[PDB]
Amino acid sequence: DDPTXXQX
Repeated sequence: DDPTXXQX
C-alpha cells in the first residue's frame, strides 16, 4: 500500500 520500494 506504500509505493516506496513496491512494499504494497
